[PDB]
Amino acid sequence: ECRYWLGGCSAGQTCCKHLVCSRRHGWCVWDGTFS
Amino acid sequence: LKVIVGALIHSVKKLADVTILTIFCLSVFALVGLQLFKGNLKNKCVKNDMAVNETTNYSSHRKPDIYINKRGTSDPLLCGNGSDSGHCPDGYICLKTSDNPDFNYTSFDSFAWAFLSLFRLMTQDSWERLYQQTLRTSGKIYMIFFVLVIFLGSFYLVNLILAVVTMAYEEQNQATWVKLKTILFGLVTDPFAELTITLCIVVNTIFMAMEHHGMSPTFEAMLQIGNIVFTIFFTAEMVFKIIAFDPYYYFQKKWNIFDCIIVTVSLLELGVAKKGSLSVLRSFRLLRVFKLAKSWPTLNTLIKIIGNSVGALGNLTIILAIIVFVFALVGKQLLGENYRNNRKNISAPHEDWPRWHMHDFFHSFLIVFRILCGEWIENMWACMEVGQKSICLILFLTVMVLGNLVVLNLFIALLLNSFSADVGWQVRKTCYRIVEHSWFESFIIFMILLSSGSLAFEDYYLDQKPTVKALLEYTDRVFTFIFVFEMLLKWVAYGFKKYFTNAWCWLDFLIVNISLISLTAKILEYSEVAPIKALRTLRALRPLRALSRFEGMRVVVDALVGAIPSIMNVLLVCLIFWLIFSIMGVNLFAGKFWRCINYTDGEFSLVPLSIVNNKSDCKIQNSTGSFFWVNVKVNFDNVAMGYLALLQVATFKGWMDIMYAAVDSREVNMQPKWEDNVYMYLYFVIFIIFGGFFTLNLFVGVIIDNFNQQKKKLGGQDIFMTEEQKKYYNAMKKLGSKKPQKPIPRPLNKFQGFVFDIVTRQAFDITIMVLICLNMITMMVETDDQSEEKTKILGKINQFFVAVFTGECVMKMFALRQYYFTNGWNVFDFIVVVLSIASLIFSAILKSLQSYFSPTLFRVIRLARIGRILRLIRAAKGIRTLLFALMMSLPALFNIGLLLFLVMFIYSIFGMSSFPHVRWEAGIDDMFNFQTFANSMLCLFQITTSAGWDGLLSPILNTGPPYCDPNLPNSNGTRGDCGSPAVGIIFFTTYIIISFLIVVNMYIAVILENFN
Ligand SMILES: *[C@@H]1O[C@H](CO)[C@@H](O[C@@H]2O[C@H](CO)[C@@H](O[C@@H]3O[C@H](CO)[C@@H](O)[C@H](O)[C@@H]3O)[C@H](O)[C@H]2NC(C)=O)[C@H](O)[C@H]1NC(C)=O
Ligand SMILES: *[C@@H]1O[C@H](CO)[C@@H](O[C@@H]2O[C@H](CO)[C@@H](O[C@@H]3O[C@H](CO)[C@@H](O)[C@H](O)[C@@H]3O)[C@H](O)[C@H]2NC(C)=O)[C@H](O)[C@H]1NC(C)=O
Ligand SMILES: *[C@@H]1O[C@H](CO)[C@@H](O[C@@H]2O[C@H](CO)[C@@H](O[C@@H]3O[C@H](CO)[C@@H](O)[C@H](O)[C@@H]3O)[C@H](O)[C@H]2NC(C)=O)[C@H](O)[C@H]1NC(C)=O
Ligand SMILES: CCCCCCCCCCCCCCCCCCOC[C@@H](O)COP(=O)(O)OCC[N+](C)(C)C
Ligand SMILES: CC(C)CCC[C@@H](C)[C@H]1CC[C@H]2[C@@H]3CC=C4C[C@@H](O)CC[C@]4(C)[C@H]3CC[C@]12C
Ligand SMILES: CC(C)CCC[C@@H](C)[C@H]1CC[C@H]2[C@@H]3CC=C4C[C@@H](O)CC[C@]4(C)[C@H]3CC[C@]12C
Ligand SMILES: CC(C)CCC[C@@H](C)[C@H]1CC[C@H]2[C@@H]3CC=C4C[C@@H](O)CC[C@]4(C)[C@H]3CC[C@]12C
Ligand SMILES: CC(C)CCC[C@@H](C)[C@H]1CC[C@H]2[C@@H]3CC=C4C[C@@H](O)CC[C@]4(C)[C@H]3CC[C@]12C
Repeated sequence: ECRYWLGGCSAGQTCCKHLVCSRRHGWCVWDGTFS
Repeated sequence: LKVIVGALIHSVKKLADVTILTIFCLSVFALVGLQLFKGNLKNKCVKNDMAVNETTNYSSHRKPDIYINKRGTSDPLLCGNGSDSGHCPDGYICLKTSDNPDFNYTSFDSFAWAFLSLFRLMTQDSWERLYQQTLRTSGKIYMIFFVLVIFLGSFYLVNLILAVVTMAYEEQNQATWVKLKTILFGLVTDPFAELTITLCIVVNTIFMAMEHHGMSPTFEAMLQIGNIVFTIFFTAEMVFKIIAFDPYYYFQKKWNIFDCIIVTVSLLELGVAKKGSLSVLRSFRLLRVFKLAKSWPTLNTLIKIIGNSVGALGNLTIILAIIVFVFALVGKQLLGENYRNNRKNISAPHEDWPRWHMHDFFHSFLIVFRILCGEWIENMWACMEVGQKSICLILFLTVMVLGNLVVLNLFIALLLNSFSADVGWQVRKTCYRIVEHSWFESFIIFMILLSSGSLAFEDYYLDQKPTVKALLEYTDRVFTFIFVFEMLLKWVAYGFKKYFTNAWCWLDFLIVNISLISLTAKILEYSEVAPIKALRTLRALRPLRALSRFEGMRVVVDALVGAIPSIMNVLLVCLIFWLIFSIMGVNLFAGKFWRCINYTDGEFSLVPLSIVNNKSDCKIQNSTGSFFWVNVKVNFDNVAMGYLALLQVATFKGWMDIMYAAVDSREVNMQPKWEDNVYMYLYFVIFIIFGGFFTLNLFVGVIIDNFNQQKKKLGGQDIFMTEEQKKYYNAMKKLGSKKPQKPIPRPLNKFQGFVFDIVTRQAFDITIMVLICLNMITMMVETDDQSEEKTKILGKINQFFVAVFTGECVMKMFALRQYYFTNGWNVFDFIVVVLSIASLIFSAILKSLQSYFSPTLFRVIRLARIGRILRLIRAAKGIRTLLFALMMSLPALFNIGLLLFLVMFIYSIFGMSSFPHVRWEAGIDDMFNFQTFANSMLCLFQITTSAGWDGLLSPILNTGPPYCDPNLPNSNGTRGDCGSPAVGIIFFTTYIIISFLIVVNMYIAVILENFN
């Protein structure tokens, strides 16, 4: 939860700011803005 | 300041002669355009009250101008009364209005307007628009003016400017720890070591090339696991080479630090970034193609080209960028407020803003980039409409003049600092003598030239000409039979091996084969099947026999074939450098082009965002059966469609239509919004800089050095010239080398005594020159909306000048006794003073109303005063020398021009049959189509300069409604009026490339004939 530019996630939670989890492999990234 | 003054005078001096010639030829052709074309741009299809009215129907007449806009645009339809002009639709009449097209800026009605039109024709800036308007109004047969002013002036004068820049540079150059066991265990270097890495890069780039809009989720999963596997492979290779190599030695080298950056990006994006317009970082893996440069000398040459641009020649590539940015700053600060305030005047009917503005600093940079790319007239029209016209005029031309020269100057500098450093035997002999006779060569050439011309008549109207069909059908049958018998005669005479080891008799073996299978299929069954139709479409390449039977054609084709390996190498390196941008653009814009529109009257309206936002919105708002979810015809949806889009962006045709869809694209299945992704313009600016400048520089340099190698190997000028043509070239050189002249025996007798002296005077010749000057300005000040009082004065002054010229000619004939006829330029003066006399007399005779006297014939006859100003060539030594160089090149120019005309003819006969029933959409008009040979030649002459090929291909790209109509009642042939996508793509792409090649051939020929 809330892993900034680490490519973590892989769980049932999201990440806080400018961060959403991905499809296929489950990682949350800085999609909203620059990392 | 004397140093900079000297620098300026030298910089103008190198271009002084070429600039004077440019202004002189442009002024002369401006006069020609003014005289032949004037007011015909004011020819709108003004409607008449066709239905009768009980009371007067002209009660007000304040707003009776019921124009009819051209289908697919918001511009009135132009017309002309001539038989070869554009004709009004039923219920309308062609009338002289008071407004010229393009915001009343595009016209031939005055000297300044004609000069601007001819300058735009020189720069080729959307010249096909002035050309289509002029042939809509004046007539098709006026295409000859545009051919003259394109081949000359534009082509020749760009050759002269490019050669002047090249000569100036060349002049400038002439002036110039148990882990150590695991560490050595590495041994990365091995058989197939770096070649297992090269293969991995090749397979990975091939994977990336298989991404598209309509990909199955399984296909996308398979394409992502492959990328994951290759990221693992590259990370492995990196760490296994880190441990094997020393900690400093590995990172000491840039070719390993490049892979470091690539792999760290591949790690820091594939899991630390999403594809929210950030798929470009997913496309950073394509940059690994640089590894193949070691095994690829041309790829290494391109890399060195880019490096020299950023390295030693950075001094001139920093000048390019800084002048672009300064132009952007000044333009924004001067015109952004006007662009914002008056955007209503220059916007599309449904947009609050124009596509190309100077409001921001990004958009001003973008218009400067477009100017340097060579599109300034339209933006100048908009910029003159909104902002101050004088300020707008200064900026757009200054950026076009300074910006284009420095691009060419850096192009040339990069081109030298990166490239220059029994009874059977009796019958056999009988056939030998028959086929080697002098009446069997001229007969075969005549037959070939009558099989060529016979193809031009098989058009759409051939159905309307019934007897012509049978005539052509039996002139083709007999011609093919005679060609087959001539081939059999050659087979009997010579040997099969002698036949089969030639580079030309094979070409004609193939033409005979295709014609003979076509006729055999027609005689036999299956004549109506699609393969047989495909075989019969190939009859357009029959004119290739004239390529073999003419010595100049043979020479030019052999010269271009000598450079085939260089051409193929540059094609391969360009293709793959463009593959990177194809895949990058596909990842950026794959499937994001589609949109909803409203199809009302053949006019497509983009549904506004308030009512439609989605593919599903557009369908839930489909009350009227006129909402259409359609894709932009040139899209980044596949690798192939991506490359047709890259070619359009590089050729600068179809450029805006792609730049708009890409920028406005928001997401997939979601309606485009105005400038939602406004920074995809940066992407296009990077694929044009790189895949345009650098690949073109590489191609040029490679072709030049191949042709220079052949020239130095032969040590002879006959690269494109012939033997008899070389003798004629020697004759012309002798004419030029005629420096000494025999002084004329002065007439001792009183008659002619002082007359000869007063004629041969410097005062006399300067007086004649200045008189020619006033006369030039006199025909220069001639406007369309002129009083009859003004026309009478102009005619009176023309008569006076003709009388003075005739007096001078007779005075020279009298005082100088046949030595007047001795001199060639004196002969030219005599013929141009006997043509002026004849034109004046003919005008007077026709004015007496002997018969119908069309004003266009008066205009044509009045062109005979062109000699009175063409006589000024002598006054300018530089103009005389450049014209002499042109005349020198005319042998080779004629050879390559005849090759180009042959390719034009072949592609014309292709288009006449593959594309007669395609609907008039954007560049295809009732006039500029492929239904008759003259129209096909108009289109092909237009696209030989690659102008408007997007406009002529977009109707081909249509595959269904609302853009076209499968199952149209008439024109049932080509599936109604929808074009064949693949056939049109092949046609237009191959034609523009093949003629880009042949035009480069003419360019290098003229330049190398100017060097000598
Ligand atoms: C940009 O577009 C605007 C609006 O389309 C144009 O404004 C129009 O300007 C003309 C010429 O000045 C005005 O006509 C004149 O207006 C007044 C009476 O209103 C009077 O001087 C004259 O009798 C004449 O009719 C016109 O009214 C005006 N229209 C509007 C809606 O404001 C403007 O000229 C364009 N400007 C540029 C720089 O592109
Ligand atoms: C484009 O996207 C989707 C279809 O892909 C459209 O979804 C629709 O969105 C509207 C507006 O958000 C939803 O209306 C909703 O109604 C009630 C009361 O107003 C309330 O739940 C929400 O506040 C909202 O207004 C509508 O249900 C929804 N339709 C669906 C989910 O089937 C969307 O409108 C399209 N356009 C835009 C501009 O988003
Ligand atoms: C809104 O409704 C109209 C009216 O039905 C839809 O127009 C229809 O569009 C489809 C798909 O473009 C057309 O079908 C195709 O047409 C031709 C043969 O006519 C051929 O290319 C294909 O095999 C296919 O059948 C259909 O003809 C066309 N009908 C009319 C009357 O224009 C429109 O697509 C709807 N809009 C949206 C956004 O769904
Ligand atoms: C306008 C663009 C297209 C122009 C070309 C279109 C027509 C193609 C033919 C053009 C004629 C010139 C092409 C070749 C010129 C190079 C010179 C002639 O090429 C000779 C080749 O045909 C055979 O090559 P070799 O002699 O190495 O091998 C001989 C092997 N056998 C045959 C003895 C067994
Ligand atoms: C805005 C973003 C996308 C631009 C970032 C630059 C990316 C796209 C790439 C494009 C070409 C690349 C360059 C290609 C080659 C070299 C030479 C090498 O010796 C050092 C790295 C360097 C100089 C690279 C740096 C990164 C680079 C400039
Ligand atoms: C999708 C792409 C990148 C993968 C396939 C491209 C292949 C065919 C390309 C990539 C590099 C190219 C090679 C690079 C260098 C040379 C050296 C030259 O003297 C002969 C051709 C040859 C050997 C090229 C042949 C074609 C080639 C192997
Ligand atoms: C010898 C002098 C006059 C220079 C020669 C160039 C001449 C022909 C140029 C310079 C300026 C031009 C004029 C400038 C402005 C106009 C107003 C226009 O509505 C009618 C034409 C007219 C009158 C132009 C006609 C051609 C012109 C007079
Ligand atoms: C042997 C070397 C040093 C000679 C180099 C100087 C000459 C031959 C070079 C320098 C610039 C070159 C030109 C650069 C631009 C073009 C336009 C292009 O579309 C075709 C080639 C062409 C027409 C080149 C012809 C040859 C050229 C003029």
